[PDB]
Amino acid sequence: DDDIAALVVDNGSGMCKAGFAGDDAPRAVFPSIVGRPRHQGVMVGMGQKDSYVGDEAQSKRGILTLKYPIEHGIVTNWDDMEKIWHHTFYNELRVAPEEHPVLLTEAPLNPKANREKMTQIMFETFNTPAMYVAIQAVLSLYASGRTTGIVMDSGDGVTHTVPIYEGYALPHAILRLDLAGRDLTDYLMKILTERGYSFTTTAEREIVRDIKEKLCYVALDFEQEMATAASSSSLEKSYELPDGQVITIGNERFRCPEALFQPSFLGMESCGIHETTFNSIMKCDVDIRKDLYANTVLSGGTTMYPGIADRMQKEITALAPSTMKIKIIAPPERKYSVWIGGSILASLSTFQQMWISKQEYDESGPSIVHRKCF
Amino acid sequence: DDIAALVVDNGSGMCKAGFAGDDAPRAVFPSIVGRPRHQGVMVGMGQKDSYVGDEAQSKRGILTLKYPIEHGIVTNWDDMEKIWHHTFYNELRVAPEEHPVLLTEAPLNPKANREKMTQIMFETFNTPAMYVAIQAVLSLYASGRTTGIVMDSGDGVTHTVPIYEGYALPHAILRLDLAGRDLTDYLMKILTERGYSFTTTAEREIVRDIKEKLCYVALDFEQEMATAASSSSLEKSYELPDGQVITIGNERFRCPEALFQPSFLGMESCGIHETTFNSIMKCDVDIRKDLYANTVLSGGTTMYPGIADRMQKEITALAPSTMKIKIIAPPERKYSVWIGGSILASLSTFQQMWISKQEYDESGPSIVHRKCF
Amino acid sequence: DDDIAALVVDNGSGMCKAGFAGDDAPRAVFPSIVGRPRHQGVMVGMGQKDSYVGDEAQSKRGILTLKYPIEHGIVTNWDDMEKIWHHTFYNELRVAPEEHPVLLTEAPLNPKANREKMTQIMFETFNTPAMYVAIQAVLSLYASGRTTGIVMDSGDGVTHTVPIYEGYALPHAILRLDLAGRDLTDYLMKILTERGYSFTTTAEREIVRDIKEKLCYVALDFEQEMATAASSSSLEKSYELPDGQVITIGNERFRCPEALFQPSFLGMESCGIHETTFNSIMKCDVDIRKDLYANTVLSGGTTMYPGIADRMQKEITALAPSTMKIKIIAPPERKYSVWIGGSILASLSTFQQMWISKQEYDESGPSIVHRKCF
Amino acid sequence: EEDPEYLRLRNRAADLRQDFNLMEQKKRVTMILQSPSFREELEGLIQEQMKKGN
Amino acid sequence: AVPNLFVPLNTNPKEVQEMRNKIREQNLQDIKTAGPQSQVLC
Ligand SMILES: Nc1ncnc2c1ncn2[C@@H]1O[C@H](COP(=O)(O)OP(=O)(O)O)[C@@H](O)[C@H]1O
Ligand SMILES: Nc1ncnc2c1ncn2[C@@H]1O[C@H](COP(=O)(O)OP(=O)(O)O)[C@@H](O)[C@H]1O
Ligand SMILES: Nc1ncnc2c1ncn2[C@@H]1O[C@H](COP(=O)(O)OP(=O)(O)O)[C@@H](O)[C@H]1O
Repeated sequence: DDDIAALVVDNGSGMCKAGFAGDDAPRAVFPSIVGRPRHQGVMVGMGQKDSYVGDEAQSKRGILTLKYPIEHGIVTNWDDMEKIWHHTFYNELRVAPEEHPVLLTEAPLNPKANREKMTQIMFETFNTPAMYVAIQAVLSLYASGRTTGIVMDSGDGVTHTVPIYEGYALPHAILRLDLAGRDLTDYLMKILTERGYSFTTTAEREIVRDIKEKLCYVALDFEQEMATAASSSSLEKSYELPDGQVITIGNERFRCPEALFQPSFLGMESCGIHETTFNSIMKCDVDIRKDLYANTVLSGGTTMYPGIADRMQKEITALAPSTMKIKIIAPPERKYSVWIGGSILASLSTFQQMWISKQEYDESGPSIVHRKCF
Repeated sequence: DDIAALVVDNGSGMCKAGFAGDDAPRAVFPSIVGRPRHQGVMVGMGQKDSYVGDEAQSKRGILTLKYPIEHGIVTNWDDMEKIWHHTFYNELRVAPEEHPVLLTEAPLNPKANREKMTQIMFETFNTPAMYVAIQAVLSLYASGRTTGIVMDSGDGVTHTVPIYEGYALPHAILRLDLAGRDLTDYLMKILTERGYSFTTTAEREIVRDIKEKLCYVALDFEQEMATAASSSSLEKSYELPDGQVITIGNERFRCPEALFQPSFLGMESCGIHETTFNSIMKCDVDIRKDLYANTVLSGGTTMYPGIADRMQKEITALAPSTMKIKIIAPPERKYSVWIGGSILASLSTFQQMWISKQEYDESGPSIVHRKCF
Repeated sequence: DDDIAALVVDNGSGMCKAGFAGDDAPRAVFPSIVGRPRHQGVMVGMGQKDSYVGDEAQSKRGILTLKYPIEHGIVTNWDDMEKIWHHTFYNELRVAPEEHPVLLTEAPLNPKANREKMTQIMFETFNTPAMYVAIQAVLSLYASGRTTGIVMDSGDGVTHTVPIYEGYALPHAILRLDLAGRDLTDYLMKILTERGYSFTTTAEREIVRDIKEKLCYVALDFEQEMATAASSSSLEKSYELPDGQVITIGNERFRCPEALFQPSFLGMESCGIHETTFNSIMKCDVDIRKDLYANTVLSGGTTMYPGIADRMQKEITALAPSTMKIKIIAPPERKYSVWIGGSILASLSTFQQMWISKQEYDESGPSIVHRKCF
Repeated sequence: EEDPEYLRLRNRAADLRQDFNLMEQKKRVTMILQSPSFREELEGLIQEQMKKGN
Repeated sequence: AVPNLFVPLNTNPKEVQEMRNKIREQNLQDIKTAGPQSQVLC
């Protein structure tokens, strides 16, 4: 408070998290949604607004069309993005952006112009003194405590695995897959139609996402678990809807996350995450693979399915040579780990040299971010 | 501040009127028009072509009572003009040019009704501003909550509408043509079984008084049939205007039961409890548990003793068992709409929403669909 | 000892069609309604009919409460549906059910209990020798005679779009919409309310459906058509009730089917049928899209309004890139097209090995329908 | 109550509180920061990205 | 424009809540009041 502390903002497709530099915990975590009313409103003299933003939007789900501003990790509606950032700065943190620097995170492989846009609407409108952009998955490795290893980050919008050697990333070995939690929610909604239950609107998609977060797990063996569900009815759970109805999902608990390992269910050509990180390792040099097998770190919201670590280790050990040792690293707070890495990066004294000055931006236009940020 | 507005509720049965910002209406009187039918022989008593409102009720022996509003629709506009003139000049004693007026009407009505109402209130009475509102929204104002499903039953029509957080879902509005006049006609039909015959329009008011005084909603229908068949403890005695004494007995809880089973009248439609449940299920998933906890009863027809317990039990039976059902019936639910009107009429932010006289002049009577609701 | 031609039985919601295999047109077409009396029978010596089934039930509409056994393509009353099937087999076609194979149709995304119950009640009660269940849209594209195209079937009950390229159907590109003729009939009742006419009973709902069939059209330009209807009274038509009363529709002629393209009138937030077709096309692979833009096929009774083809072609051209040609194929007899395709699929000599046999049913149970047919 | 702290406790769900407590107990940022060797090793590493970028 | 055509936006609900209580105060206190008297009468 005596000195200006930077703002660490982690912004993915699913939720937005914001906090102060050097803090243990982010101050605000809220879904990245902008809702607009659809029904006729006749109640004059009481509270109506033309648009709802943040957790207030998810509170009044029954009278809105929920609309995600970030699609597959790419910003597609910039006005809603500015509204999200305004609600982040003023409603939640309640600090003006002009006093403090801000730090943003972004996907590894992306359209170029997005970064330019993230520059232009951050200096021109919010009048920040300085900012910086960092790759999301590097911060997971920084927060885990390791300078060398391969990290998979599978958020709600995009999945990507990057190998980092001696704290300094390799661009040619970066693998990006467009398969994340939202596609899993859509697949779960599609396969829940076969039992009779129907979910079609946006609030129903939020309810289905809640069902997925509550009752899903990854089977160690798909065939054995499927035969087990074919034998008895011990794999049945009952979830109570906000209407008051009770549904019994049963067999679908381990079929929804299995699309992560077998993307042929969705019809996509690309194969599962385990062989994806195997190919990412194989694209690197032979000498560094020994450190890469022993330092595999999982991160992101989708990687919080129960039993994901054992299945991942078994598959990647089946793919790996027999003489090599496999170690998976699953932090218990992996869902926030990227933000934690940001808090590490905003506290280093050398990082004061990294900041893009406002004068430098005014001199060089919005293209300063490619040469300044790596 | 300046001049206060007028609040007028025109239901199908009775008309209510008062000043905005007041607790209760000043003038409450039945909406009837009577004309004489016999010969007049006494020379010099003076002539009177029509009897309007309460004056027609006292001299109803020598008149043919006629209702201008039928099923929530104004059929005879001349009698409506007579009723409005009587309300403005004889009941409230105010010049209509100084005051704005706020009117009430049903959810689903023909367009020509609203257009003709706007044309009448601008062209003849020369009011400076006017507005039309739905009655059940005003009931939700009277209750004082932002969220709930409200069911209003008058003398002309019954309607249910759900509102969530100030937004009203238009596709979930349900209208049912089962009201107090149909129950009065059914009581006239079932009173024949004991030997009492009422035919002319004068005796319809006697039957209505009988219904208002000695009718109640049974909690369990078949058990009450068994009880009334076993004993004579359910009989009550009423005195006619001419001095004869009638005794109803079994028919006390069979007339208001017909709301819950419309097959007694020959109607194919469902009961009021099933109508409310269906209107709830027409909404979205997330607002249903809020609508279960804020059901509001409105209108005079819901003033039978024991209506709340029967409604709560029926909706509890139909709904899933994991949630709680509470029915909020204020004791003064007869005038709730009018009270809501007052709360709407003198809000500070409502003053920009009156239909101006200049706007009507430059737009025709079609301006009421663009504004209002 | 020639093999006897099979029976083709098309069952959407609201109409049942049936005929012999190898014939051009079905023998029997009748509404799928069942009515029961509600009033007291006082004349002794009358016939004792508990239930009026089918077209006969539409003769005496005044004394019955009509009900539909299918709701949104799902059979909600099986014992009632058995009456329609028995009346079809014994009274219209008057054929022995044990002597011919039976071919049936259903919607794409249905609960598995529907298919299993259909197979069980066809083998166990009517004692058929063989049966098969086929998806309707594939049959319609058989009737069109092209081996590659996207077909949008809109019937009373359901609307669904499937694409087919070179005899292969993509399962993930199938889209299903619960916006159909019955919802349009209800909306027509709601908008006819404000003119001054009130219809409440189901017998009056049939009259409203007849008014919709006789006097409706789809406008190319909605705002211009509304302005024309407001300016002049030329767009007015008259209808006579069974009571005998001239009613005049006027504005509501082109507003009832316009809800197909703008489902926000009903309160549903789903996209229109044009955007549904476009989204189904864009979900497919790139190299087939051009062919799918050139072979759009319409089917079903709901697509029988005048001016649907021109409006849909204009809207898809407004959505598609300008360099491609959009052609809308609408046969004049398209309402029966699904059934026609079934007859062709019942007449191929190649198909005859793929009937679900009774013998294999005896050991596989009613679950053989998922293994055998699509 | 009208206090924003009371509404802050009123609004947020149980799992957010669970995560906040879980990653407040371990204090990962403090463990990375006040430990000298790792902290000043990243100090140096960021020094060579400055050297190496331009 | 179509969702909230009929009402103005950004209005506090506390105003309506205050006015309902103000009207209920007269019922509790049993106030004598007369209607507004006309200017032409004056
Ligand atoms: N405990 C959990 N179990 C299963 N899935 C989860 C869990 N928590 C989050 N998810 C999934 O992960 C998504 C959130 O991912 P997140 O890491 O917040 O994305 P980002 O932070 O990149 O925006 C949610 O949409 C949800 O589907
Ligand atoms: N105390 C009462 N008990 C039972 N029924 C009543 C009572 N008062 C009125 N009613 C019924 O309600 C009708 C009047 O309802 P009202 O509120 O005047 O309707 P509206 O104002 O909409 O015309 C009467 O016809 C009568 O049938
Ligand atoms: N000539 C027509 N013009 C306009 N609409 C029609 C016509 N014929 C039928 N319809 C509508 O189509 C529906 C019948 O659909 P149909 O094709 O019979 O469904 P299915 O065959 O799947 O049962 C009816 O509800 C009616 O509203």
